[PDB]
Amino acid sequence: IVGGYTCAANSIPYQVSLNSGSHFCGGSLINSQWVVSAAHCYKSRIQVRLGEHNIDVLEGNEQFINAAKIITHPNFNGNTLDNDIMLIKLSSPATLNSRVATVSLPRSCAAAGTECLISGWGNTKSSGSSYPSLLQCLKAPVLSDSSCKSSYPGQITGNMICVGFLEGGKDSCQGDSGGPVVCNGQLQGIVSWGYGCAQKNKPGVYTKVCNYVNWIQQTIAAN
Ligand SMILES: [Ca+2]
Repeated sequence: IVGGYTCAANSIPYQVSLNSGSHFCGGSLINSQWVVSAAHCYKSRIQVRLGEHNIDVLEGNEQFINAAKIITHPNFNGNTLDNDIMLIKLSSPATLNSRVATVSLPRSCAAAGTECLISGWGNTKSSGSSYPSLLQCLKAPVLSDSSCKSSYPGQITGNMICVGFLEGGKDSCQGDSGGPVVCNGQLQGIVSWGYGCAQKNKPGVYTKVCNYVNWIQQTIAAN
């Protein structure tokens, strides 16, 4: 997260870190047994870390739970990043409390201008790279589909939304991938891609979660 601020500890209690030795992607806890992330974060083995603030230090509220199922959208395309969505089923249920809590799927797609909260442990620099120990947060608005397409001609499918700022300076970045865009208590976006990070007229591009809620319920029901 570039241009954000350090979240208060455990104030984003649905945020998870995906770890395969080290942190590599984010995700969001949507029920006690299932995490939503990005298919481009897929690995064949993943440990989900819940209840994290400092990902480098044990603080007493962490839950480390292995992914028993790692399910990507069958028509994910690694080049266009269309259908950039993944579901993880935990090998045991997360224990829910004030520091580890679920976020709701969206009831409807978010309107342009809706204020969201994006979070993660990704790169905090618009040029070069620095990775934080403490979870970062960024308030940012959904941008219109027309603005998104103007910023990324030929690259925006119906399964993608832009969120952030055309001016530059505030965006998600590598390492935030798979993490949450939450607006009015609903997971509307998954950190997916962008041109660089926090560059002028290159806002972040996010998986449009409202298009996938039926796929999510069918996948849960089959697993
Ligand atoms: Ca920790």
